[PDB]
Amino acid sequence: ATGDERFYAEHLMPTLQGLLDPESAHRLAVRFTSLGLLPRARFQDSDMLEVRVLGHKFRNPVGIAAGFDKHGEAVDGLYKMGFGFVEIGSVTPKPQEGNPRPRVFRLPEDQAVINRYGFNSHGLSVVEHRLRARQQKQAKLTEDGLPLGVNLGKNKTSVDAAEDYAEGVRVLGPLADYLVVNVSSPNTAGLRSLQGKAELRRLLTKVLQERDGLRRVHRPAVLVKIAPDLTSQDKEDIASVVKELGIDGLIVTNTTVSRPAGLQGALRSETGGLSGKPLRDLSTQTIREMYALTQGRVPIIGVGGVSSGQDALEKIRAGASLVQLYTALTFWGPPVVGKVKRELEALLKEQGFGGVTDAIGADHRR
Ligand SMILES: CC(F)(F)COc1cccc(-c2c(F)c(F)c(NC(=O)c3c(O)nn4ccccc34)c(F)c2F)c1
Ligand SMILES: Cc1cc2nc3c(=O)[nH]c(=O)nc-3n(C[C@H](O)[C@H](O)[C@H](O)COP(=O)(O)O)c2cc1C
Ligand SMILES: O=C(O)c1cc(=O)[nH]c(=O)[nH]1
Repeated sequence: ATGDERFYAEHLMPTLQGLLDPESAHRLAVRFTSLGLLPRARFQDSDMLEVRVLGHKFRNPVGIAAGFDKHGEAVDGLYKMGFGFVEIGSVTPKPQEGNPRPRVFRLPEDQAVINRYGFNSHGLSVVEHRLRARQQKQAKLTEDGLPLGVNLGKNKTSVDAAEDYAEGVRVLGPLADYLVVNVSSPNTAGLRSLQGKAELRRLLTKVLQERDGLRRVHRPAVLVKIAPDLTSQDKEDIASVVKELGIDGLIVTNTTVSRPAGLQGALRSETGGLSGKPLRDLSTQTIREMYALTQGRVPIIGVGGVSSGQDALEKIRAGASLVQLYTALTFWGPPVVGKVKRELEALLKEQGFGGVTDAIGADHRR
């Protein structure tokens, strides 16, 4: 536990949260990061943390989830933070404003956040030109094991969900190492209910067909991102379509519209998606079903309440080849990346794993 770690957690972070509403704090976090105002990442990634999945090297499995850098403004500062991969978005075809403020709320007693941004996005065009300005720098980064994922969404007013997702595949597909069809946002009318078996099958057919129309070196992988609120019927059906259509992987899982017993924050009854520790195990259990339903054959990026190596390692052993975090960064600050990696590596060694790859799905073999 470094000096940066304890300093950012016990002093810097609680002071910023004391002066700043969460949306303001988010906006500043992005600026600082875009400018590279960040502490030294004194963790040097080891060979044990290397993962080869989705036709790519990841030099560590700890990524920043979608929603932090919605518009592509701080990608390089996030690699410098120490993440092994970066996912930007959600991006919607047309620019849109999102929900009226206030739309973000802290539950500090729960290590939790509730948000209803409602897909505030600069739009495909602005993000496309943003990413084009660094497209070749990113080609090198990918080669070095730091890939880039782009998360796609649809417009509030949009009439045909699949045409929104196809536009995104066409415009930002050539710039991404993987694309994410986000059919799980709680904050858009109709979006989570983008799994009507044959509905989801039709949407994902048009996405994969669009993706295959791109030139070989600009063909990303395509993932689906699902909610932790799914019935057992829904998960069985998602598993079925994913294997039928050859979907390249699953991101598990977006925030929850549930409110687990025991939440203590005053703001717990705010409308929106809950993230952080109340999501952790509900997240880990969805990795676990999805892995089993797909016979461990569909890569999974696990996400939900990860703030430590134990949290990351439980998700990997439950099926994840990669993990993401977001909420933990808003309490710990940048040092949380090095902290999770350092702890992940130590646990891998004590539990007898040769590396991350040996531990993927390990719980399903005990
Ligand atoms: C030189 C230096 F010392 F300044 C280096 O400091 C840094 C460097 C880099 C980043 C940060 C930084 C920060 F300033 C923050 F305000 C936040 N807070 C939030 O993002 C936040 C929150 O609070 N609620 N919330 C709810 C929803 C979404 C986001 C958030 C943060 F996550 C940060 F990572 C600080
Ligand atoms: C403020 C905020 C904004 C988010 N925006 C998006 C988004 O645009 N697209 C998406 O797929 N997930 C979004 N998420 C969900 C996260 O990507 C993630 O799935 C879940 O919050 C992360 O688990 P964790 O925050 O507990 O680490 C957002 C989450 C928060 C807290
Ligand atoms: O933009 C949002 O409000 C949003 C999107 C999403 O996928 N998840 C979330 O928690 N919020």
